[PDB]
Formats: sequence, structure tokens, C-alpha cells
Amino acid sequence: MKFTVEREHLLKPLQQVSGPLGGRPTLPILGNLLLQVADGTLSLTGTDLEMEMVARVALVQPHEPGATTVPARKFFDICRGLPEGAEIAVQLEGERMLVRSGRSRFSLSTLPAADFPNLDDWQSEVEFTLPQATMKRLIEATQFSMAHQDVRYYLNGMLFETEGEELRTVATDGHRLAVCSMPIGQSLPSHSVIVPRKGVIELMRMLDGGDNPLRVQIGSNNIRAHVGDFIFTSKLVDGRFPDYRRVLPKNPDKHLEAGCDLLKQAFARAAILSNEKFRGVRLYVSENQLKITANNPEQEEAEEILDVTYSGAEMEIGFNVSYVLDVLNALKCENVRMMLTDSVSSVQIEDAASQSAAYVVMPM
Amino acid sequence: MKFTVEREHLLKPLQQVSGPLGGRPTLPILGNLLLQVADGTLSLTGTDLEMEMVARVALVQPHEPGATTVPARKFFDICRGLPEGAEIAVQLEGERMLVRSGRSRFSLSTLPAADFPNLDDWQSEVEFTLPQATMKRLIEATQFSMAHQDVRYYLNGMLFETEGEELRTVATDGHRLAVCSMPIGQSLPSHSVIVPRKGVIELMRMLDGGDNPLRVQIGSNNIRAHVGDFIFTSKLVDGRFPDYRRVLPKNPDKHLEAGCDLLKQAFARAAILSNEKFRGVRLYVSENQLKITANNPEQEEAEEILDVTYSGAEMEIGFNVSYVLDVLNALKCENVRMMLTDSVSSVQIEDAASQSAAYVVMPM
Ligand SMILES: O=C(Cn1c2c(c3cc(Br)ccc31)CC[C@@H](C(=O)O)C2)N[C@@H](Cc1ccccc1)C(=O)O
Ligand SMILES: [Ca+2]
Ligand SMILES: [Ca+2]
Ligand SMILES: [Ca+2]
Ligand SMILES: [Ca+2]
Ligand SMILES: [Cl-]
Repeated sequence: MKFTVEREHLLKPLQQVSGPLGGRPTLPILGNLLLQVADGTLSLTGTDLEMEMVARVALVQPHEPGATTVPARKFFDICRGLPEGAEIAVQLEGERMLVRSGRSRFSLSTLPAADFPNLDDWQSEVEFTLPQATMKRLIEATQFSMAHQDVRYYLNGMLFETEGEELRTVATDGHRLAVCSMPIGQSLPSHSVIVPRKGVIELMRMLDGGDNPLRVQIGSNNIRAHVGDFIFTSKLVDGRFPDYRRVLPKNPDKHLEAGCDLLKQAFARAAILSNEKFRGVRLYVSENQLKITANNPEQEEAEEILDVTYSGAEMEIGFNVSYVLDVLNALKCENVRMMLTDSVSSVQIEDAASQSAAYVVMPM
Repeated sequence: MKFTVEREHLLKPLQQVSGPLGGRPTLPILGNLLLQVADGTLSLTGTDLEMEMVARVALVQPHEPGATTVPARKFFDICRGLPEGAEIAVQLEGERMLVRSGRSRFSLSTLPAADFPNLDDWQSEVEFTLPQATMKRLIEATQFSMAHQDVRYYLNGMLFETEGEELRTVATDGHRLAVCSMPIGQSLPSHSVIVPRKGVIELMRMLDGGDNPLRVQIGSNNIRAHVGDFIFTSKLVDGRFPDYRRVLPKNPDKHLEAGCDLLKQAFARAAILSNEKFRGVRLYVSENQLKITANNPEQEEAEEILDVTYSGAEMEIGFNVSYVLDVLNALKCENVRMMLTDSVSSVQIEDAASQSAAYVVMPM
């Protein structure tokens, strides 16, 4: 194996395939990247046995086919630490990989490519394409509502659901829920799968924000995303994800509209004097007015009064202010609509201007 | 006690005094700020029993004298979360402190001011003033060479030495040393004190890069710095500091000059394949050339060759790369000079264009 590649053609591929690579490999060789030269292309692979990231780099300079594996972090750091414009010449030399550029030289240890885990081929059952912006919107709208449990917990991940012409994400921890649906202009079979937290992070991380659209393939137990010259594959989480349709409040007839930024600032101040563990605040809704109160075991008290648009019946309701703040911070919009029923029912929150995301928060 | 002040006249003082407090107060009241109204002034004080931070704010609006203490972070967080231009109206009501602005209202718990630890008055023995930029330079030049939690408690601080018309800092951990001297235009008595790590951090933090000069007063067991209407006081470390004049190479015959960034990047690359515990690299110096090599126990090897300015006998010498890189990162200059004697002697490193900072690193 031999190749020479200009540094800035190697750097982004290395960064995308390296990470993670999350500190605790279950086999030593998983701390290495797999390098493969074949048919004019250098392929770079990183994996933790569950997810896999593969980058392909076209080789325009002289090269020789073959494969090896080298420590990912060290190889990345050597390439990154070389100056702008550096040509990076690599050759396999026995049990070492030699890296040369200018008058810099590095001999890295290798482990055989034949020993690197090769994840089984699988068959896609659903495929679609979408703009990167749409995927980014879907994830950012819901990601914060996933449970923070052990890795295999069924709610520690994001439901991805295809239905008609839309892709939908759902995330929940059993107390609050986020759901976002976006049309993608292709009619799709009914299907839903759970992508683990770590998979969700990589789907986001692979979005550069450019011309390149995203191509997604979903199988029985895996999902695959292609963008430009990169392919990411993740295992799915086994589990029965809850039905968001059953958690939306049936008749959230009482509608309050407020400026998102003023509402957020008011909740943020009140939160300071809320119970540090339970984070409870009380909302008092009345005609064109919202009153937010908080108190804590030290008998400290906060009160905020805001003008809002509201003309239904008065009511009082308790919420976890962190959950409410998470929603307002995810919305990043001018006005918010809070859709209320009564003191013992959940609230549904939406950008006043768009129903494409909804958030459900249970009262305390 | 009552006062009303604009948010923008309260925020900086609160940040100055409360910023240093951090989590884990050693006694509950040390989590509180002391507020005192007297003679048309609000004073705000935070302490950990050894250092103390006091800011004075002039009260132009109606006020009433008195004192209380309130949780520092909560009061600061409330003041910061209020909008720009908020009038902040404060009133003591029993064992609670009332804070009101617009339609935001808060009630904080108090602890009596009479119970707030008052640090003893002490007498100034050496006084001088200097620009903030100068103090910043002196600390940044040397801070990284301070020991970290060494049993030789005296090495965990920074020496401040007055000699002639210069203020000097020195820091060393027993393996490397940094010294910086700057003229300040006053005839100073010859004197030196050790400021503890936490005191150095606050000295740096209180700098704002405005026109306000820094006024320093040194006592037998304390130091005070005034900038504008802010006063920081720290205990000194009672111990005997090394004499930097004994550590500087007496006769470093071999001078090597090099681009700082080039040298730094070469060392940084070679460091990747240095022993992870001992971080040894070797330098081979010859006519206008420096070769750097690193190897580790897995038989990985790096080599870097640089064009540098050097005429003199050829020599080899080993260094901890981290110590060399710390210096090169501290210098922030175009060219560096390394002053060498032989393989068993320390090296002195300086900016090639200024002798105001010097660094000594022992060979391996
Ligand atoms: O029983 C339920 C009903 N439930 C449930 C979910 C949920 C989401 C929202 Br926004 C409101 C109510 C929801 C989503 C998780 C559902 C499940 O059992 O898989 C149960 N919730 C538990 C919370 C909980 C259930 C399972 C796991 C964690 C927390 C409770 O409030 O006692
Ligand atoms: Ca495979
Ligand atoms: Ca929706
Ligand atoms: Ca005092
Ligand atoms: Ca000096
Ligand atoms: Cl507000």
C-alpha cells in the first residue's frame, strides 16, 4: 500500500471517520483507522462495532493498492499538525506505516487490516433523499427530549418515522416529548425505527451545511446515511417506542400566545428560586396576562408578570421550568403558542407561526 | 437597608466580587455576598477567609443605611437575567431581602451581616502603581511554570519581586523556571513576596484592560490591589522562594535562533510519538540545522529537521517536550533564541528581540 495525498484532502475525511472512537474500545484494534487503497481510491474507516464511518478519497497521485490500520488519534494529529499545503506520503513498511512530508518523518505502529472488524452487509427496506437542512431541523427540534439513561434504554434515542410524504422525529423521556415532521416530496412506506443517541450525534455531525443532499437507507436493524463522499452506518435500538399520537392532549382548547424571548427570560429568572431538584414553577393564566411564580425550601420566592394574548378561562398549573426552558430554547422564534386544558393535563407548545414541531410537557 | 441602582452600575461590581467565590463554600455564609449601605455608598464583599473582594458603588437614588448578606450566585443571576436598563430596587424585610424590577419580584434569604467574617486590618509596607497591561504581561509570562499542589507549598505560588524601578515575577516547579521583569518608573525598595495560586488567578481576573491604573500595597502577610472602585486582597505564602539568579545558565556559549512558530510546530509534531509519561525528545544541533527526534516504547518514531540560525560546536541534548512547548506558547513572538551550554546543562530560552522574559528548562 502506498499513497501521497495533499493534507487538506485528507484532513476532513480523517476528522469525520475519527470520532467516535469514544475512549473505550472493546478491542484494541478499534482504536485504529482502517486504510484501504483500491482502484484509485483511499477508503478510511472507523468503527465501534455498532456504528461505522467510511470516507473515500480519490487518489490523483501515484499509489499502490493494499490495506493496514494505524492509531487514529496519532495519525490524525500528525496530519493536522503538518503545515498548510503539505503533501503527505504514506507507505506500509513491514509492521510500520511510514508517513513523510517535507523533512518531517513518522513511523506509526500498525495492526493487520485482515484483523479489523468488517460489519456484515445488510439490505435496505426503505430509502429516501432529503436536504441536509431538513435532517438538521428534524434532529435539533427533538434531540433535547431524549432520555439520558443507559446506552441501551429504548428512550435514549430518537424515533425516525416515515409516513406518506413526511419524515418525522420523536423524542421523549416519559415526562416531556418533542415531535417534528417535515415533508420530503416522495411517498414513503409506513416505517419507524429508533436510532441510538450516539447515532443521532453522528447524523448531525456529518451535516456540513452545503450543496450535498443526504441519502438515507433503513433496514431491519440498521440505518445508513450518505453525504458527499462519506457513509455513516448505525445499529438501531430494539424496543417498542411510544405513540406520540397518544400523548398529545386531546382538546387543548385554551390558547395563549406570547413573545418567545420575553417568556423565556421570565421563566429563566423565576427558575433561580425554584427547587434545585424538582424545578417546579407555577403559571397563573388570566385575560391577556401570565404570572409565573417559583419558590424553594429556603422560602425564597420569585414572581414574574407578562402581558400575553389570552382570552379563555383562568387556570393555575405547575411545570418543571427546565423542561419549559428546553422547549423555548429549541424554538428560537418570535412568538410561542401554549395550548392548555386544565391543571392536571399536559401542555402543548408550538411556534405560533408553524405546526411542524410540537412539544408536550406534563404538569407537576 | 435600602437602595435602588441601575443594572448596568451593579453588574460589573457583582461579577468582580462574586465571580471568584465558586461552588463549595467552606462555611455556609461564605456563599453569600455582604451588602453594606453607608455614607452614600453600596459596598459588596465576597471572601473565602483568605482572599477578599470589595467593590463600592455610589448611590445617587434614595437609600437607607444598613447591612445584610444574600446568596451571591442567586443575586448575581437575578441581576444579570433582568433586562438592560432595569432599575433594581432592594429593601430588607425581616430575614428576607426583597429585589424588585419592573414586574419582576424576588425574595432572597439572608444571613446577618454581623456574622460575616471581617478580615483583620493590616499595615502596608511597600506600595507602587503600574499599568494593568504590565501586570497582565508579568503574570502570563510566568504563570504556567508554577508548581501544581507540590508539597513544597512555596512553589505553588508566584514570586513578586521589586528591584530598582522594576517589578519582577518568578515561577518554578523544580524542573523549569520562568522569570519576567518590567520597568514601572518608581524607585522601589528591594523586596519579594509569594502570592498563592488562587491570588494570582484573581489578580489576573480583576484586570479589564481599561485606563484605570493598578495600585498595589504589600504588607508582611498580605497583598492588596486596587483598580477603580474594586479592591482585591490575598494572603501571602509564608516561605522561602528559590533565587532565579542561581538557576540561569552562567555561561551559555551556544546560541541558536529560530522561527518560534516553526520550532513549536516541529516540537508539537514530534511530541505525538514521544513517551507518554516522560515526553523526552532529543535535539541535534549543527550548522544552521536542528534535528528533533522522538520515540516511544512501541518503537514509533518521529523526526523533524529545521533550518535555524546556528554556528558553533555540534551537540545533542534531551528535553521534556511539554516544558519546551509551554515556553514557546508563552513567548508569542516571531523568533526565539535558545542558549545552550552542553548536554548536561539547562537551556535558557528567550524572545530573540527581547530580554524581558527568560525561561530555564533542565535537560533529560
Ligand atoms: O406513565 C407515564 C405515561 N407516559 C409515557 C410517556 C409519556 C410521555 C409524556 Br410527554 C407524558 C406521559 C408519558 C412516554 C413513555 C411511555 C412508556 O411507558 O413507554 C409512558 N409516564 C410516567 C413517566 C415515565 C414512564 C416511563 C419511563 C420513564 C418515565 C409517569 O409520569 O409516571
Ligand atoms: Ca462491511
Ligand atoms: Ca408534527
Ligand atoms: Ca476587614
Ligand atoms: Ca528578566
Ligand atoms: Cl421577561
